[PDB]
Amino acid sequence: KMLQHIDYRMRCILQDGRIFIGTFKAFDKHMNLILCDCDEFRKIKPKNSKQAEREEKRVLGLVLLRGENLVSMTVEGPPPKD
Amino acid sequence: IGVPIKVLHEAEGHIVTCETNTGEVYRGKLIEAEDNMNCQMSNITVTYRDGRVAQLEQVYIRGSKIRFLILPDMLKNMLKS
Amino acid sequence: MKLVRFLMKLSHETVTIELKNGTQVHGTITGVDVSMNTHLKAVKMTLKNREPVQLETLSIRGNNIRYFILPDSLPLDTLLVD
Amino acid sequence: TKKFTLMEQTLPVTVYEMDFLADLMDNSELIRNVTLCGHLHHGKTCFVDCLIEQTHPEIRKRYDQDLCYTDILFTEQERGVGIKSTPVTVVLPDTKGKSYLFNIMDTPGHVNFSDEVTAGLRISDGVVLFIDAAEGVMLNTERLIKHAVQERLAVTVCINKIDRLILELKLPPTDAYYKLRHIVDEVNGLISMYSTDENLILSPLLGNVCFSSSQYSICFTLGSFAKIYADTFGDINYQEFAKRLWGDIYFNPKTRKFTKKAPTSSSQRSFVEFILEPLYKILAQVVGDVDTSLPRTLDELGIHLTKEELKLNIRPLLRLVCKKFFGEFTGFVDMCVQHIPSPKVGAKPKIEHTYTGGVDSDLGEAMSDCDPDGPLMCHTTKMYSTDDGVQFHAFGRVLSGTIHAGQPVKVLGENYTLEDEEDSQICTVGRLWISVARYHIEVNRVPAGNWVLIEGVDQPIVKTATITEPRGNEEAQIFRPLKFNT
Amino acid sequence: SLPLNPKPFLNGLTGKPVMVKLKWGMEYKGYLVSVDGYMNMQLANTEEYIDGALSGHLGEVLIRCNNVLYIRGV
Amino acid sequence: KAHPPELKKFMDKKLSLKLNGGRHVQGILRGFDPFMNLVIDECVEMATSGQQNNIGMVVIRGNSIIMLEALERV
Amino acid sequence: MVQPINLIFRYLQNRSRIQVWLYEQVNMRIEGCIIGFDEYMNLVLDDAEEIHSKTKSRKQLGRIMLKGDNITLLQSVSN
Amino acid sequence: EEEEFNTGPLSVLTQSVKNNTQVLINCRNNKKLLGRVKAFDRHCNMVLENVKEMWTEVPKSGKGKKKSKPVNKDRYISKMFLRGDSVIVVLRNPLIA
Amino acid sequence: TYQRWQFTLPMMSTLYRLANQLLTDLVDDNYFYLFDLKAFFTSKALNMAIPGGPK
Amino acid sequence: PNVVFIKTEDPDLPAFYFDPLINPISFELPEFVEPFLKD
Ligand SMILES: Nc1nc2c(ncn2[C@@H]2O[C@H](COP(=O)(O)OP(=O)(O)OP(=O)(O)O)[C@@H](O)[C@H]2O)c(=O)[nH]1
Ligand SMILES: [Mg+2]
Repeated sequence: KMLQHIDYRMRCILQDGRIFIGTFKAFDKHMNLILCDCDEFRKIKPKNSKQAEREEKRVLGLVLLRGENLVSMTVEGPPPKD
Repeated sequence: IGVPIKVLHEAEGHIVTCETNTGEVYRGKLIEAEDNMNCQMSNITVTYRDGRVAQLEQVYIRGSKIRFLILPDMLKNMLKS
Repeated sequence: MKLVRFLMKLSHETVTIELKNGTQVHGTITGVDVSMNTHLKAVKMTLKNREPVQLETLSIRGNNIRYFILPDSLPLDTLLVD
Repeated sequence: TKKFTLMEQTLPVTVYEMDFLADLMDNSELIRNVTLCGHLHHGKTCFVDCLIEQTHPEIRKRYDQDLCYTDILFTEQERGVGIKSTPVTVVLPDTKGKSYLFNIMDTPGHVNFSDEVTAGLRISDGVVLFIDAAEGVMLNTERLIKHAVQERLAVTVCINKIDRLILELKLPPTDAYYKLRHIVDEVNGLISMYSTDENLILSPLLGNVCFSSSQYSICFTLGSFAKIYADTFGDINYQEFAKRLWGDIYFNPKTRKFTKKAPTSSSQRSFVEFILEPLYKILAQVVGDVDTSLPRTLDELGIHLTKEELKLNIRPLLRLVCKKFFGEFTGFVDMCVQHIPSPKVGAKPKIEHTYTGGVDSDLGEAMSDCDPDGPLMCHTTKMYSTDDGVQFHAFGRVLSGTIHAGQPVKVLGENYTLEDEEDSQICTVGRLWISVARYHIEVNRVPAGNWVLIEGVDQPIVKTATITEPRGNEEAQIFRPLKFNT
Repeated sequence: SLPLNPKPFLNGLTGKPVMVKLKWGMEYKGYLVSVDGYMNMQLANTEEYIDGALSGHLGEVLIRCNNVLYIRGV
Repeated sequence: KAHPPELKKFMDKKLSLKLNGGRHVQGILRGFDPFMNLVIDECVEMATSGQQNNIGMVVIRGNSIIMLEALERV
Repeated sequence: MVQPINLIFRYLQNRSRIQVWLYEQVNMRIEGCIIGFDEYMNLVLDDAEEIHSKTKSRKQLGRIMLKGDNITLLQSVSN
Repeated sequence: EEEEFNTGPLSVLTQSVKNNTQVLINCRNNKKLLGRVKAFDRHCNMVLENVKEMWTEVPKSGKGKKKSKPVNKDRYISKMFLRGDSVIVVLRNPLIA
Repeated sequence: TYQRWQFTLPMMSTLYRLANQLLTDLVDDNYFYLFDLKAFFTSKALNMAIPGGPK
Repeated sequence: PNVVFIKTEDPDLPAFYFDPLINPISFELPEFVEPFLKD
């Protein structure tokens, strides 16, 4: 169930309510996550919001997130080929 | 021992960024990373929740009270997993 | 006895789950594991004070669950047998 | 087509990635520059061979004769002896699992070629001194200790060929302990003869002594063998168990604690009872009881071998069993990480001894910082022929700055001084390679603190050279020329 | 007293009137029927004091261990 | 496992301790255990008012330790 | 080196009056004489008090067993 | 272990399952769940039947000027699973009586 | 077909003991210092004769 | 390099033996752990 989504782009929700979107490359027992090319969003997860899709976006890069602070994950997009 | 943990130990000696559970942001050289995510760092820049910065020579943060870490992008590019 | 075992039997059921952070999740269980980490499909998820979003897949860290609302039909006495 | 070396074009598979090597090469605080030295035939090339085998998954030994991967000449392969020093650049993990960039110079052990050792000493930060466990401390061992101490390097020791104690001399394990202790004492005596006040004591308790067997691929420190015990049994602490495994300490199995007083008269020291005794038991079960009770012993160690592996003859089988038991050579890497300084922290006593202009200057402080953006100062002590033999490529380390392919540089010879300016040359560098024994990785730029093969500068270089930038640096001085043992 | 530990103290207090403060500031007075290894607590004839004032008379009650701040005999 | 925190380097050094609740104290490290519980000597509470008050030798539970910073060079 | 548990064992033996900082509650702290304690840092306090830092008011408790969950910090007081 | 479920504080749950009796669960969410215990475990996870969930709310400044008056609420849930960490208190009092 | 054999180690030690009259007592190679094939090849090429060796 | 291999004439000696041809030289652990291959 985790290994399936590996290499995919994933939308992860934090306990404070942040949205981390990155390439899901690794996990573990605690659900500590490894996210490549990761950005953070605060205001929205866009479903094509006609005004704009992106406000308070930050480029982070290579991120290790601790599982304590993870709430949930959904598939955001397919794996980048690279 | 977890796959992410091995990758963390790999970042020892590199410049990393750390956010705590309270949202203070510490950037500097990772000296030592323990199995439980306890982190010794040096020559830090800290950016508080109000936006202000400070400078510290030496710090050590408990693993539990870390929200996340940013590691070097180059280091990431594990494959076997 | 170990009630997570009971939840692990509920693949392919549709449920509503209330989260610790107030979020409400309605979807079809693809898998519950030993940590109560729950995976779903065809998910309509309503964060507290939003309109629902639909996700093809969603994965919940077990600890973040408050409670599951089960199908009225569910034959509990069957499922409680080991 | 004249072909004098075993060098190839095809770049073989590695376990690491190549851009990860360029990453580590940029990082400049993980890398270490080591010279392997020893007496003739004490096992240096078969050790490097062991490491290469571990790193490159498909390059293997031929079951009956060894590849000497680092001997790349038809003369060294025929004549059987190391003639010319050869650089390797690999990426290795430690016991933690953190990889490092090792630049290893494999030097010849014959005493007549000791000048090649001095060339390898100029370009490197530490030295690993190999000693035959059966033969002891020999002529060139003493000479190279004296030479390494006087050239201001860190020294770590590896005691190779421990199978000679079990499989040739057949000593009882206690007398094996006594002979190894004799060797480490004699090295300490030689250092304290030559070195000053500086506590360069070596002991395996201090973690700068390595016990290996490069034929059967055994290598351990006290730390890594402790870690094998910790990996078999979960709650062992690594370091604390490591600090009790040498010396006159003993073990009390009712107390479960290490005593410095012997519990009975007939008891065994901790090293003998925890390290040598299973080693004597592994080799004896393999060479004596491959048919009867090697399966039971391989089960008890947890090692699994296939049906075709058990059909090997005894020497390949033993090498295989020991590769499965000891794994990667992380104890060596720990020894070299802990005790060989990096280029940054090691740059200061290098520029003291090495640079003619003096230690403190604009160039001196610039070098001492070892930053890769400063003035280019590169120093070449070695020159390598091509496979045909027509043209040469210089081999040096970069002390400051960064070299780029195509860029022009000024080359300064030994007889150059600042005020005469007469002995100098301007040349454009063609290509750059990160040299490896049988193949070269071609790069575009090489940062400070790293070894490099340079095309194009050879024509003004008589013996050794320094390389700096054409515009600016009117204050550059040439590094002192090599001072030989003989 | 010569060392009086958590566990015996609580065991001595079984059969007795107690009040438990919870981390959240609620208070529960009643007869301590039992405690277990994790320091979960069972009261009888429980009463609830919130803001230190009698709120509700509740009867038999289980308190999950993680909620407990402290226990007092009373 | 049951690991020690790597704090021997910080032994007998003056430190600045950030605790939960926005609380901050300063003192000399006198010891620790595997839970990261600390002994701090000559400890001083840095009140949010800015005022500082001497509390002597104290125990800090590792649970509530957010961060420490050395006021010395290690 | 002094180990934290031992410090407590000292507090116990001394019968020094102790003031405890609680977790995520600053406006109240607890006081008392440690009579005994356990592996979880759960404490048995005698003649214990709730101390309101805001109200300067003290609430009298007597025999207290404080769960260790709440312990942020342990200090001694002369009183 | 059964002995500790049988006689310890969790006997409250053990007794409720055996007698099919109602219990009120004060809950972390500030809600209360009133019903019958079909199953329970160490953590106080439970499978509950005929659950009446009760709570309280406010209009939360419906005016726009910070004016509201508290409101009680309830809802029926026939079948549900409660993760035990949310438990504050479990009451084996005579709610029916 | 009688094409491949594999023996146990007591078999090999018995055979090794029984064959020792025909076998050498050298353990290493240094006995053949200037008596190996390569020495004989060089000697032939230079027209020189090692004292025991062929001409 | 010289093979210093030592022949044994008599089988009643131990395999690991100091032959007179050789020139003479001159924290708690768990209860479960043992040396490797103690049996
Ligand atoms: N018995 C034994 N022999 C070994 C071992 N390792 C290497 N040898 C042999 O020792 C001889 C040394 O060969 P090398 O390892 O290439 O020698 P070297 O260390 O490179 O020495 P140089 O020729 O000076 O360069 C070879 O015969 C190896 O087969 C060992 O672990 N045990
Ligand atoms: Mg060699």
